[PDB]
Amino acid sequence: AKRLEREQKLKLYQSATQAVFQKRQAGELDESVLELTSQILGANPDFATLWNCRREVLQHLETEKSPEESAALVKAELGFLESCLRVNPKSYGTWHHRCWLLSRLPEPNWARELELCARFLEADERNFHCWDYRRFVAAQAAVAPAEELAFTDSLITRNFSNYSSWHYRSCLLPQLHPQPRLPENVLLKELELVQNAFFTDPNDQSAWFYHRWLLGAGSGRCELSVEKSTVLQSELESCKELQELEPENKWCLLTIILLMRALDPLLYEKETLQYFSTLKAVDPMRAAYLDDLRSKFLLENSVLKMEYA
Amino acid sequence: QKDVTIKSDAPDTLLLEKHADYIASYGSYEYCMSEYLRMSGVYWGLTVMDLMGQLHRMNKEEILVFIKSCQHECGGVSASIGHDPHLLYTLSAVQILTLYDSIHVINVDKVVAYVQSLQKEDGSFAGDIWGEIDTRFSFCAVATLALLGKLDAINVEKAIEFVLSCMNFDGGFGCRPGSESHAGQIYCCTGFLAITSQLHQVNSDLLGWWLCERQLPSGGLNGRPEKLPDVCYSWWVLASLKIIGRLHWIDREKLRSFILACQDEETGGFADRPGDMVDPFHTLFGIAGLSLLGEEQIKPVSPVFCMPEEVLQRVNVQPELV
Ligand SMILES: CCCCCCCCCCC(=O)N[C@@H](Cc1cnc[nH]1)C(=O)N[C@@H](Cc1c[nH]cn1)C(=O)N[C@@H](Cc1ccc(O)cc1)C(=O)N(C)CCc1ccccn1
Ligand SMILES: [Ca+2]
Ligand SMILES: [Zn+2]
Repeated sequence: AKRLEREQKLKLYQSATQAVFQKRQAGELDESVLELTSQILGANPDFATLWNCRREVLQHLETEKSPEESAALVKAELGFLESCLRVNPKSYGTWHHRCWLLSRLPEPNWARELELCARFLEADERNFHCWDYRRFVAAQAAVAPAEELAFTDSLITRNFSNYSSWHYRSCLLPQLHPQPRLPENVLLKELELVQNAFFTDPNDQSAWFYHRWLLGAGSGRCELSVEKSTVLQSELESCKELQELEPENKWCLLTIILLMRALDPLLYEKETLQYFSTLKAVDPMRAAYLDDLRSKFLLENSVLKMEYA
Repeated sequence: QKDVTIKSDAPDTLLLEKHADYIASYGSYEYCMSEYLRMSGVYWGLTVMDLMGQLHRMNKEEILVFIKSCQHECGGVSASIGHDPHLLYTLSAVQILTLYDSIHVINVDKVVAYVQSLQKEDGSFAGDIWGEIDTRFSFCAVATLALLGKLDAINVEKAIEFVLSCMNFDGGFGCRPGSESHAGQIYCCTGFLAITSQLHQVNSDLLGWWLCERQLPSGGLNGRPEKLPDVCYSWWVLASLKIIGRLHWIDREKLRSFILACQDEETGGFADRPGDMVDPFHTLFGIAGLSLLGEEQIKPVSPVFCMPEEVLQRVNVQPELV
């Protein structure tokens, strides 16, 4: 059965595929082709030529069917796609066909499509195919960035696996504040949200990546306001606390270095150098990266010392 | 945290004779199930053989006839006879032909017209006439054209503008504008920017950091945060790092040990992870990763084209890297 029905499935695939290609060469663009392909695509959704066949069939049937008959076909196609996605949610071919289909409908139900994306994202919050599809739906339905920002918040807060959510915020925030580099009040609120995340789970690498971005998204250090200066100093002390609790946590060590750079490179030169030594011991696979970073910082410190009157 | 643990008895030496045997015998189930990618399968097999100095054990004349039979009237090349043309398989076909110094086996002017036709107003490329847009296809287009000496056939500045619009907060690149960074897309976009002479637009320190952080304690690389390692990232991640002049930012010995551990000592071949079933796809990217890391029994490999450098030297197509 295992190594017997193996050959059963293969022969069925071989034979159905066989028939699809004969029908195609014959110009028989009909429901029989949809039946045959449904059989194959559920198991192998990356067989792009068969998705192409289904499109050719649907296109042809549209011309020769009543609007109501065409409507029925479309609904059956949505259901087929949803069944395929359940089995293989990370197939480029399936998600593409859904997009092709929705883009051509008279009256697409975009709110239902956004809900499909929410369901899939509950099951796999990192499924980039579904996140791209959501962005497509959002654009088509002209959903405003502020509502998408509300969505990301709930996702970041209800559980982890957040890299895809933070990524999406990095794209939405500049749209609420669009400029030909975030406003300081927005940045301060983002720093607060991310500090929350990484203290809530210091192993959450997604929050550290996003925080490094935040730390570059703003002022310049001789341009630090008293509020930002104060907030960055607070973060620095909070990272030192964490380092005490989690002395194998490399993300927090790296972040201490980056905060000191953000605050005053020359004043913290001695501590920055100490921290590189600690960090290399804790994250030996990154020693070459860390040495190049330290070299870059030391060179920047030279340029700063030379700027002195 | 998500990682593999390598068993103390994992392979730890390179089994070149077993891998060449494995490929030379391949396709003599998942093989019939994979006819839909056959042209790329052939490219994987042939290229890994050539990196191992064993290309002559494959059937050149048979492959040339097959390739000619997969070129459609539009100029594009399909995965197999009777399948539909796509940029993915058009690249694989041109890569194969370049390995064999046999480009004129197909109609080059029609390939060029096919590639040109798939570029969109924003500079992006669709995979085929059905309109899927992915930076994978921007790479397929420019790599195909570069190998043919016809990069000037497309709108190169607009193509650059589109790829650059796909650059993210973390220095990486996704499928389309707004898409999350992923190693596969980073390879495609850095390869594109190598080909088009735009590597100065990459933030090499930031992206290089993101890439080196793919290396897990096992020594293997994942394709994005919080995923499991897979030996094919020895290609996607390492080639990108090499393009951007930061290959030394990963632990080469640890990664080498991980790659060797993915070999099947009885069948030959490499699997995605140690102890898994092998395939020709992971066999290529395992061996090519080792070549990047400097393994003396393997020919040097182009980080842009994933073909032996000696082949690219022959056609004079060797993009400058960082
Ligand atoms: C090699 C020289 C140039 C080729 C560049 C063209 C596209 C490269 C894509 C970059 C990429 O997506 N890389 C990875 C990412 C990944 C790794 N693990 C999960 N994702 C990748 O190639 N993934 C594979 C599927 C996979 C790998 N490991 C486990 N699963 C993939 O999507 N492969 C496609 C694309 C391809 C085509 C030609 C080629 O030389 C290399 C890759 C593929 O092999 N085909 C045949 C397209 C149809 C398809 C898609 C997905 C699965 C099966 N078939
Ligand atoms: Ca031969
Ligand atoms: Zn893989």
